[PDB]
Amino acid sequence: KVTMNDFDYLKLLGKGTFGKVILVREKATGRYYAMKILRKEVIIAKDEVAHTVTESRVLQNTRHPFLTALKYAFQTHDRLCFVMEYANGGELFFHLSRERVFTEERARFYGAEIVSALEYLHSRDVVYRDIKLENLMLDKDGHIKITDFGLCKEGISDGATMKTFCGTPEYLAPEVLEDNDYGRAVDWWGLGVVMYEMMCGRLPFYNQDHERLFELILMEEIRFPRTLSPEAKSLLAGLLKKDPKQRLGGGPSDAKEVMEHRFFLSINWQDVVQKKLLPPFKPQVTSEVDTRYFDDEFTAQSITITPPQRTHFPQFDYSASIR
Amino acid sequence: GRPRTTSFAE
Ligand SMILES: NC[C@@H](NC(=O)c1ccc(-c2ccnc3[nH]ccc23)s1)c1ccccc1
Repeated sequence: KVTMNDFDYLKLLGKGTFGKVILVREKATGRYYAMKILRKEVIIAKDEVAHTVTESRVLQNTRHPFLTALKYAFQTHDRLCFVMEYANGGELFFHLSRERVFTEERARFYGAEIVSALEYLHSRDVVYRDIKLENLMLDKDGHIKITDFGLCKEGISDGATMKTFCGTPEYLAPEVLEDNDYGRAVDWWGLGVVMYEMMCGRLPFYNQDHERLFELILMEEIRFPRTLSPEAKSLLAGLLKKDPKQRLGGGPSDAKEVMEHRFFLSINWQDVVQKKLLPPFKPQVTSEVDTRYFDDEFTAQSITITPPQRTHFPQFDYSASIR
Repeated sequence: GRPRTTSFAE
């Protein structure tokens, strides 16, 4: 069994209510990884055990260039640990906040790699349901890596629906803000919101009051900068169609509709999956312990441990080499 | 630059 003391704990990359993510070094190999450490006490209290099991199961059963890879899933008496390959390039949220806006060419690169990832998950009957800038990381080469599969739903084939009110408030599709069920097209709405942010430098709808936010998502008409290209306006308008039936990617062919849109005219999609598209930005990391593309808010904090049977989480533990 | 968002469920 793998344990806490098999790793050195170097720098805090993320922190929140569920737990934290730390850059670690595996003592045996000397190799670096990102370890998401979640408190079982919190997961049980919030009644989110099913989501933690789903995340591990999706990570175990997925392999794609633009999805994060699980090395070890292990647990202690009160903690759940995901050991994952370290994306040194940081979040897309970090980079877009720094640069304010991307060019249409750079957004097209990131958009294509996300579409490739979403086609993969959808062909595997998985709906991701949490596309956003914080969940999109960059690897050392500058390629996209989707992280955090906690809100995934499995077994969702052509036209199957979901009931859980979940996601992130700012990225919720209009149909999720209505009663009853919704389809896998919510992922293409999410793609639309991130694409909108990359090219327009803001969320298409924002208010800190969720009441006002959800009214904007349901009722408000999106706007575009005058100088945005016609194909970019058409793509965003297609992805952000409030009716999922009339949304780009909402038809039976799914990602095909999005891939065949005139905005991606210049893209060969077999080259996308083959990592043959040239990244417009290459992370300037000097070492492996270099965390320049993460917030000082987190990386400046001193690493510490928390002072607090069959408290086991079944169907969680895993090794990439054993399976 | 918007504030960090948080995921949620039910
Ligand atoms: N809900 C937000 C969530 N933040 C994350 O998921 C991550 C932060 C930093 C990550 C990372 C960095 C480098 N390489 C990476 N490879 C795989 C991940 C990753 S992932 C979170 C979860 C739990 C507690 C707090 C925050």
